[PDB]
Amino acid sequence: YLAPLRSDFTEEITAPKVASASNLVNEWNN
Amino acid sequence: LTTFTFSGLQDAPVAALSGSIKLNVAAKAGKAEVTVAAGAAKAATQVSAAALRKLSGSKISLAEVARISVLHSSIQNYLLSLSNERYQLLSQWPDFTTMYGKDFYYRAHPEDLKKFYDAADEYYKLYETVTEFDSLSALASQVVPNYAARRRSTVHPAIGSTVADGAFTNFLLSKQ
Amino acid sequence: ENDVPAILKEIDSLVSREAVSAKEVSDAAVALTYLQVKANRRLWGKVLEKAGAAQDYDAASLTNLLWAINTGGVEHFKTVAELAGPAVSLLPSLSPVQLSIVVEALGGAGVKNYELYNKASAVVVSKIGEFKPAEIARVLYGVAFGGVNDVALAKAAGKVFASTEVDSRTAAQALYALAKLGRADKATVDALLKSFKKGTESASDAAAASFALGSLSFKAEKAIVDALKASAGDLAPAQAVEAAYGLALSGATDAEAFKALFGVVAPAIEKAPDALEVSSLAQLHVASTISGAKLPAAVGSFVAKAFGLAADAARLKRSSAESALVADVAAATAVAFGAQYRPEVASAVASYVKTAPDGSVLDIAITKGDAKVLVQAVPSSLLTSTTPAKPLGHVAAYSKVREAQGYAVAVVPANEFEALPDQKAKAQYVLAAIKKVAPSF
Amino acid sequence: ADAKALDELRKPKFSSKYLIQHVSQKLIPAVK
Amino acid sequence: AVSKKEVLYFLSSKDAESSTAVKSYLKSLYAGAQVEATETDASELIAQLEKKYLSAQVVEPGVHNIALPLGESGSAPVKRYAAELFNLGAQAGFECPFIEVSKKFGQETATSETVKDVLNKTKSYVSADYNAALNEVLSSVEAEINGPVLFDGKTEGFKKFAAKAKAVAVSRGLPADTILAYCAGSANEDAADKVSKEFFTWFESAYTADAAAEVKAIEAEAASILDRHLAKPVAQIRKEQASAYASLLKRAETAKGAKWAEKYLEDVKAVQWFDASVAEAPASGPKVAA
Amino acid sequence: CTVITAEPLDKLERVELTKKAEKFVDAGFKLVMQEKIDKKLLGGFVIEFSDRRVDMSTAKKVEEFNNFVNKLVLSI
Repeated sequence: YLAPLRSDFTEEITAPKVASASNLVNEWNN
Repeated sequence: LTTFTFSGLQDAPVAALSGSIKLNVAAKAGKAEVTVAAGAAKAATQVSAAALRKLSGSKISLAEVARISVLHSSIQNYLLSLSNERYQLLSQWPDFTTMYGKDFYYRAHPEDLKKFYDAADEYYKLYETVTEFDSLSALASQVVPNYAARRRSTVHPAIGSTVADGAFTNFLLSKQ
Repeated sequence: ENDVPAILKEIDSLVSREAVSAKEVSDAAVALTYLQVKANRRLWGKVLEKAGAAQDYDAASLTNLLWAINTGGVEHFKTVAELAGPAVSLLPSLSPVQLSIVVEALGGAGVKNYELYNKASAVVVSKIGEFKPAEIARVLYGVAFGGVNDVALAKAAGKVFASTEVDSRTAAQALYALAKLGRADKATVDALLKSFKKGTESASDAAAASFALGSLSFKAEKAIVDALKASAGDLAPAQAVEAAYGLALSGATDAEAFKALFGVVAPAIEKAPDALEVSSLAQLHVASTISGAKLPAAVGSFVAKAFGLAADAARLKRSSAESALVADVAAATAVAFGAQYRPEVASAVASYVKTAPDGSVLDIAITKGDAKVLVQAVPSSLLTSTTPAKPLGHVAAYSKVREAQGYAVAVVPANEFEALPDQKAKAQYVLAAIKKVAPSF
Repeated sequence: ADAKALDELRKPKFSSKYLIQHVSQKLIPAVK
Repeated sequence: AVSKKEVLYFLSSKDAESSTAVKSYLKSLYAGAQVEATETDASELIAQLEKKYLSAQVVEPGVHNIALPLGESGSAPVKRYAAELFNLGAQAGFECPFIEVSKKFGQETATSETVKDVLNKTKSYVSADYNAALNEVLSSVEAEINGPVLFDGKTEGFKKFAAKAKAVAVSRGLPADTILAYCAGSANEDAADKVSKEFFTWFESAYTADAAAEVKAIEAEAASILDRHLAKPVAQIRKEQASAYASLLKRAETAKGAKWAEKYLEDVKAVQWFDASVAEAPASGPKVAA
Repeated sequence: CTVITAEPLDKLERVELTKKAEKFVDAGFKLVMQEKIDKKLLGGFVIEFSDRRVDMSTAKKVEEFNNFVNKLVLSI
C-alpha cells in the first residue's frame, strides 16, 4: 500500500498528460 | 471559520423539516425554549441568545482520520468506484450453469464445447480479479507519487497552464 | 422525560444509515446546535459526512445547514466549500434572509468561490432596499471574508448603514467586514458607531467592534470598552485577545478593561500554552505592551518570545513586492546617511540587518551611539484600500511595540515612497521621516 | 496502546517530508 | 527537534505533524527556555534555496490532506480542490499563483533584449502551443521588419508584435484587455472594482479549468492502471503486489538511523494499528480517544 | 586587459575592482584594464586577460550555483 518516497520538484508548467482510454469495457462487452 | 460569528436566535430555523426529527422553539424576545422530538427520545432545553454566541468561541475543527492519507483514500475511493462500474457489467453476464448438462454436452460440436468451457473459466478469472478489493489500496499508491511530484512545483502547487498563459500575456504586453 | 444524551444517541443512529436526505441531515445539524454539543465531535462529523454526501439540496435545508455550521462553531473546509454548488445553483431561488445566511456562513470558512460572491453581490446591489440591514451586513461579511475585495457592495452597503439606524450586532458585523476589507471611511464607520450606545446583547459584538476599530485605528467609543469590561466572561481566549488588541490599537486608557480581558486569557494560556495561535500570542503581547497593562511573570516572557516568533514568520514569508520595497527603502536609507557610490550603498544596506532584543530580525536598524532608529516599510497590503491610503493599525502596533524596545520607528508608507522620481527624492523622504521621529540623527 | 489521539491520527502518512528534510539538512550546509 | 527556521514556516501551517512540532516548541518556550536568534546571514542564493526546500516541507504534507475530487460532477468540488491548493500555497509562503508565475517570468528574462529570447527562455513556464503561436506571430512580424523585434515596448516593432499577441491571446480564449487593465491598475475605485470583477472571474475559470485538467489526468491514469490490472489473474496480482510491498519495505529497512526510514516504519506500524483497530470494532471505526 | 562589467564603473567600485583583480597577475603587476559594458551579466565583472578569461560575474555564479545544487540533489 506504500509508495516510493520522492524528493524532487517539477520545474516546468506543463500539460497534465491525459492518458488514453483503455479498452476494458469493449473487450469485456465482446 | 473566523474568530467572531454573527448568528444565533435571529433569523434562525424556527422549525424542523423532516419527520425523522421534530423541532420546535419558543420565539420570545429575550430567551427561547427549544424542544426536539426524534422518535422515542424527547429533549427540551432552554438556551439564550448569549448562550449561542458562546458556542462558536470554541472551534470544532473537524478532520479526517484516514488510513494512509486523505489523498490516497480519495484515489482509492475513485478506484473502487471504477471497479464497481466493471462489476456492474460482470453482473449482466449470461448464466452458463444452465448449459452444463449432458443434453448440451453431447448435442454440441467438441471445439465449440471447449470454447464454451473456456468462456466459463474466463468468467471465473474475471470475476475473481474484479473482486480483489485488497489490491486497490496498493494500486492507488502508484498514482500518488507522480501526482505529489506534480504539486511539488517550484512556482506554486495550484499553478497550471491557463494561469501561466494569462500571466504571460500580461508580462509580455507590458512595457519591456 | 428531558434527556440530552439519549436524543444524541437517536440523532447518531439517524445519520448512520444509508438514506439520509438533505432535510434529515439539515435538521440533525440544527438540533445539534440548539443543544450545544461541542463535547461530542464524532457525532458532528457524522452529520458533516452525510451533509457533504447528500445530492439533493433545496433552499430551506441548505440554509438551515449553513446556519448550523456557522452557529455551532464547526469548521471543515471540504464539506462547507462543497456546499457552494447548491449555493450557486439555488442563488435565484433564495430569499434575502436565506441568501444572507448562505453567503455569510460560506464566507466564514474562507470558501474561495468568486462566482458565488460575485453573483450574490450582484443580486444584493440590484435590490438594495429590499434587504434588511442585518442581511446586507451578512452579505458584506461573506463577500469580505471570502477573499473578494468588492467595494461597490461596500459603498452601496454604507449608504444603507448611514441612512437607517441598525442594530449593535448588525453594526458589529458591518465593522468587522470593513476591517477585513480595510476601508476606514469615517463617514460610514461614524454612522455605524452610533449603534453601540444601548449596550451590547452579546460580548462578541463589542469584542469584534473593538477589533474592527483598532484595525482601522480610529478610537475607543466609551461604550464598547464598558461592555467589554462588563462582559468579558463570554469571550473565548482567541476572541478576548483580539478584543484587547483592538482596544490597545485604538488608543484606550481603561486598564481595568485590559485587566478584565487579560484575566480570561491568562488562565487559558496557563491551562494550555499550546491552545492559541502564535498570531494571537503576538496580538496579546502588542495589547499588553501598548496599553501599559501587566501580565503574569510566565506569560509576559512567553508572549515576549512569541511576538519575536510571529514577526520572524512574517519576515520569512514576505510577499516579495515588499522585499523589493525594503531593498529600495534600505538603499535610500543608506544614501540618506552618505553614500554616493554603489559598494558603500551595499555595505550600509548589509549592516542595517541587526538583531532585535527578543530574537527577531529588523530589516533597517541604525545605531548612532545609543540611539536606535528603525525604518518601517508599509507596502500596500498593510495600507487602507481607500484613496487617502493611510496605514492600518497593525503598522502602528509594530511601531509602538518597537518603541517600547527602544527604537524610533520612522514608518515609510509606499503610497508616497514609490511616487518619488529619483533615488535622491527617496533619500529626502526617508530623512524627512527619520527627522520627524528622532531628529538627533 | 489503543485509542492514540486525534492529532496523531491526522498525520498524512506516506508523504515525503523527510527526504525533503534529509536533502535540506545535507544540501544547505554543503552549499553554505 | 526543530531547527528554528523550520518552526517559522510551520506557524501558519495546519497539518498535524507540523502543528504538534509548533506546539512542542511553544511548550518548550513556556518552561523557561530561550528563543534563538534568526540568522542574519545566508545571501540571496542560499536564502532562496532555503525557501525552496522549506516551503516544500509545508506543501508536501499539505497535499496529502487534500482529497482529489475524482469522479465528481459539478463545478464546486473542483473549486474546493483548487481553493485548498490556494490555501496551502498561502500557508507555505507562496503568493497568489498569478503573482508567483509573473515573478518567475520577470526573474527568468530580466535581461533578454529581444522577444525571441524571452519566448525561448520561458518556453517551459508557458504552454508549448501558445509558445509556438507566439513564434509564428514573431516570425510574421520579423517578415515585415527584417530585424530582431526589440523587447522594449516603445519600439514600433514591439507595438506591431503586441497588436497580434493580443489577437492570438483573445483567440486562445483568454481576455488580454481585462488582465492588462487589472495588472496596470486604475485610478478610481468605482472603475477598478468593475475590472477586478472581470479579472477574478477569468481567474476563477482559469484555476477551475486547470484543477479540472489535473483531476482528468488522475482519472485517466487510474482508469488506465485499473484496466491493466483487471486483465491479470488473481495470483499474479497478489504475488506482484506482495513483491513490490516487500521491495519497498526492504528499501526502508536497508536505511537505518536516517529519519525518513524511521518515520516510514512508524507509519507502517500506524497503518497496522489502523487495521487492527478497525478489526476491533468495524461498525464504529477506529478508536480516537477524546 | 579588458574588464567587461554590467554597470558603468564608480570611483570606489573601480579601485575595489583593481584591488580584487590584482590577485590574478602573479607579482606587483599594474593591470591597465579597459572597460566594456554588458547588460547580459547581472552584475559582477569579467576580466579578459587576452590569454585567459577570469569570470567573477554574477550570471556565471548563479549558473555554477545551480549546477552545484543539481549535482548535489542527485547525489542524495
